[PDB]
Amino acid sequence: MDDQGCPRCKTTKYRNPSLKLMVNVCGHTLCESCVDLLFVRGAGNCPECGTPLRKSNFRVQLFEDPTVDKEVEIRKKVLKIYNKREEDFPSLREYNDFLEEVEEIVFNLTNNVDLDNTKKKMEIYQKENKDVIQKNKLKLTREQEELEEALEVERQENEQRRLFIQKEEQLQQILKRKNKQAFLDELESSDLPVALLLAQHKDRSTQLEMQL
Amino acid sequence: YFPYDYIYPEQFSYMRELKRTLDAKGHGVLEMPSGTGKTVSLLALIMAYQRAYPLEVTKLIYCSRTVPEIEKVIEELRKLLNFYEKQEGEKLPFLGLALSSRKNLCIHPEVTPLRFGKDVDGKCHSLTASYVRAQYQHDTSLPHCRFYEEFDAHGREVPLPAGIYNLDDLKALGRRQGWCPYFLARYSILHANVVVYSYHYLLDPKIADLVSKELARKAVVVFDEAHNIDNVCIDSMSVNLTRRTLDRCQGNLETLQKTVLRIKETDEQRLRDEYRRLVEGLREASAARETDAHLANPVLPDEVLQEAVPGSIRTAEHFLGFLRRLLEYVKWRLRVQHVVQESPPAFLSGLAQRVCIQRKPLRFCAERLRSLLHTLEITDLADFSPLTLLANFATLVSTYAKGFTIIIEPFDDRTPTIANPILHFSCMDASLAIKPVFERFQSVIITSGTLSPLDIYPKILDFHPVTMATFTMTLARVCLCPMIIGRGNDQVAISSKFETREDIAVIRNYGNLLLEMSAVVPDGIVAFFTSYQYMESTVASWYEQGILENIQRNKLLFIETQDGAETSVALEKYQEACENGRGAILLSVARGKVSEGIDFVHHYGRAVIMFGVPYVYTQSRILKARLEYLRDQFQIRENDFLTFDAMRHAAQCVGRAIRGKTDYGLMVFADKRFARGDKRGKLPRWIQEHLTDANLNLTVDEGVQVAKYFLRQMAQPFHREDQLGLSLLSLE
Ligand code: SF4
Ligand SMILES: [Zn+2]
Ligand SMILES: [Zn+2]
Repeated sequence: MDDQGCPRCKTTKYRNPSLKLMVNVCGHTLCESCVDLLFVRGAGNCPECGTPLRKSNFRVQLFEDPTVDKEVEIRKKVLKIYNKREEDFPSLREYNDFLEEVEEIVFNLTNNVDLDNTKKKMEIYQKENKDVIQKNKLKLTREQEELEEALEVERQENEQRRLFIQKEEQLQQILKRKNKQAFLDELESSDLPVALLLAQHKDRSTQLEMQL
Repeated sequence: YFPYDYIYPEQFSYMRELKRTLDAKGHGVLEMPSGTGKTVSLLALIMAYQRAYPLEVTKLIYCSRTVPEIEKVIEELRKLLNFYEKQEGEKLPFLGLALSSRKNLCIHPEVTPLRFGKDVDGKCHSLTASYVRAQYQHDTSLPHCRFYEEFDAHGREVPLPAGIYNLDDLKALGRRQGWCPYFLARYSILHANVVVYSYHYLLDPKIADLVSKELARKAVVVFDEAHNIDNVCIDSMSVNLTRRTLDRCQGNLETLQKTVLRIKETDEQRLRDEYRRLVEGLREASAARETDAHLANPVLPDEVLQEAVPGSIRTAEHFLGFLRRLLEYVKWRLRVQHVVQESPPAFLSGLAQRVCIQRKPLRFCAERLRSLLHTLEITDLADFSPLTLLANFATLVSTYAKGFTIIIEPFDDRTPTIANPILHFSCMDASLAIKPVFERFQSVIITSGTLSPLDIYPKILDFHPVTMATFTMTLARVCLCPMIIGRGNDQVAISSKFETREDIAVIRNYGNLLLEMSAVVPDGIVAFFTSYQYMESTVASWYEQGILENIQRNKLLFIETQDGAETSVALEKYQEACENGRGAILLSVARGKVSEGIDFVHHYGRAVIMFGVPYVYTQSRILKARLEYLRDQFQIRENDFLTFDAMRHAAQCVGRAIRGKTDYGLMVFADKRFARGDKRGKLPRWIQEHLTDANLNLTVDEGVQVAKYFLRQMAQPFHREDQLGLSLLSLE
């Protein structure tokens, strides 16, 4: 009831309103119920022509994110080995050459040029794939250790802060509740040290610096 | 040195204020009464310090907050210019530059009378340095911006202008000699000796409006009424983002692509010659008015943009970076609309998952946004304006986010549905907005006639050698009547405990306390409501239930509108409807922007009634991060400034209606919160002799006779009020 549901039988989107569709690799429209029937009728095919697929590659995003097909292939192609191609150079480069030459070929895949095996067969053959992977292994172990500790110190401190607020609430309350209850029985069973007023002033002056 | 007559024994109270804050390079905080000629006090010693080349150097920048009072500054100092001129003999050279570029601009009739400022200045600059910079020679298309070329001629030459002009003064010179307010200003900034402009214009971090050369040798800048600096500085870096904006931006995404597609090598090889020069030696392409249409520096306190040409080598590639940005940014928007989320540096981190190359193309974007349009030099600016918003944003997200704050506000604020979600990037450190100010300056003086707690300069989080309390005497009988109400009969509930719409039983006697104020007090009253819907709530019972039945019969009423157009109307009336046979009490809002730029006189406007605690009450969760950071600064501040924020706006609004020092003022206080808060917020010169001498819980019916007793006495017997002649020590 929003775009056209699936181009298959229209028993998914017109009947169920509380479910969204999925998007294959090349930026097409397909409902979620034609995923199960896509497994016994072709095993990874785009349901308008018959384009073959991978392990279903169904991004479930109706936020107009993969509708631009250039977007979802950046998620494909940059994250493919080109992420792994990338970050070894911002570790150690000359000054920008290992950025911008490497920046150039980003444009030379997004245009469906199909000059890629020319670069895939020179992709990691000049350098060490383990040296590539280990920096991917370095950075990912770096960043997951980095993000969790950032998540913990923002979890610990404010909770420690609000508990420090919470105990100071508990501090000021029962202090006030007891020191006057102390000041209550201060008179009861004793008419103050040597005068009507004396230590009952004395106690009426000692209890403010205890909060202060 | 203009003592010029009895000057209500104050210039001597401010004489050593200069000599302490200036000779010793003191940063300096001044209390001032609202009835003290705010430059006649200040500039009379400042212009005295102007001639006093006490070692060598005396700059002057000045700013205030409203352009009519900007000219009102200029207005009588011209006689002060003339004053000692006859007295010291000859007349030396001078310049005071009112530098307006927003409204006052253009003398061409095709350009001028379109209402807004920014868009029409985009038409101006698109004509000058985008059409006549691209299509240089021509006859028709090139349009007649002829006196820019006259600026070319006399910018090759050397004239010497006269004294201080105004916005309109150069416009007749525009129709005679003085050329362009911008240019006729760029050449005068070259040898400017005094600048007056808006407090806002200096404090633009979006387009970093660098006024002078960065010359902190003795950079001498003066500040009046510098109250709501946070409401400047945080709002100066506040970034709103409309969904309607993004979709319009989404529409001119591929619109600009069509310009890319139609241009094959004409503008493209123009880039190719100079994008190579971008790699070889970094220099901005334009030094003229193009930078006015350009984000000068979104994040000013940085070192340099050294490795420009970021992880982006081509233009559609750079355009794809915004396709990588905006389309992800709505992905960072549209799903996020269910939950308000305050995570400023966590966003850019999760963005780094989504954005392929980050933190350089985040920061090196807005110029490459502009520069790849600069090889075009095609797109009209108002068309391109919602885009410059966006490359400003992630640039700000790139640099200063861990001290600052991201807030996402999709829910109900004028949208009953979710029909316009928004987020905001606020900063928090107005310090870090004014730290670069202070590093660029020498030691510069705030003066705020409302600032009673000096403890809020460390809300600016800064250091101060000079911060005292100005005490003036009153031999003017009695300066004013401050009158805290606290009715006992109708049982004061004037703070919104049961809120502005929780009960109208509270509201049953604001009319009663007003009509009797209306019945007694003549001569025009300007009162202060809290907000517009509050104002809409204020008069809500007033029509249907019987309220105005005597109120319109006594004086008349001036509604101020949410729209500033109709708001300026009653104004045209109020200056007139008082000065004829009518009292005509105006009705207004404190926090609304009707409360600046006026300086009410004894002629019209001489009384103010408080209505409620003048605090914020509106914007959700802009508090808490601002709260907790000052709780990360001083830790008991929830109670503290959330009093003073009301108070710093209160006498900002309330303490206005007296100018000289006999001008009267009936500043009564209908308030439930007075016990410490009003007392802390009122001036130490003003709590002392006047506030609650023996009048606190003053029921209006009793407080009726107070103003009666006040005015009737105060109207007669005036001749002599604190007459100073010669110097007789007195020693305060
Ligand atoms: S430059 Fe001076 S004249 Fe030419 S557009 Fe701007 S104002 Fe109008
Ligand atoms: Zn395909
Ligand atoms: Zn289906």
